[PDB]
Amino acid sequence: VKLYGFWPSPFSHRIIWALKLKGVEYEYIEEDLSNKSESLLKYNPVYKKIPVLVHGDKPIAESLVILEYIEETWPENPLLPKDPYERAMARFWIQYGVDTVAALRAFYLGSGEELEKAAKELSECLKILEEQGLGDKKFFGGESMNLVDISYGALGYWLAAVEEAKGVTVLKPSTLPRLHAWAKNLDELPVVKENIPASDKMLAYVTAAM
Repeated sequence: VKLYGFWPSPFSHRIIWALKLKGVEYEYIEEDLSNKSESLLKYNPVYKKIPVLVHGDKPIAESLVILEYIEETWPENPLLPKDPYERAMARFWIQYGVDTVAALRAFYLGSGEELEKAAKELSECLKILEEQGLGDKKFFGGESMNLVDISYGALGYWLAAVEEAKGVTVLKPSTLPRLHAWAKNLDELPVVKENIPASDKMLAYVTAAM
């Protein structure tokens, strides 16, 4: 198993978390986004981007597709539930992750005017997720992490970096106590903590990219 990634992308970190939750050994390959390898390009010709998981020289691209492949190829320690309805709820909230990413980007690129508005719409996006998806559960997976937890993990370390850069906090305990407690707990889990960039280094990159 090989994984073509980029050190600060949460789309790469998702796969790292899932592989470590499965206990799968793999070779990591840092990609230079501006100077893409021939390998990556060969493997992901449609999109030409990371992450790409390569399993016996067969490539899987797109983070969400990779996670489902990992869950089916290594069913031990299931990261999706048993029940089709429950599996469908998991997939629904992962889908909803597409609206969250878009709300996250607006925030990320906002600056005055649009920023203030981007933050409020991110907050609204987040409150729906907290109140209808997470609910009172410890994790989206219930008592342990599932693929929805992996998909939204960026709401801890990565959004915190962006909030500090922006000088605006959206995910705050007072307006989103359940989701904030969830993101704080996840971010302290060793499988997450040992597999994200250092906060200082993460902030610096977000800054540059801004």
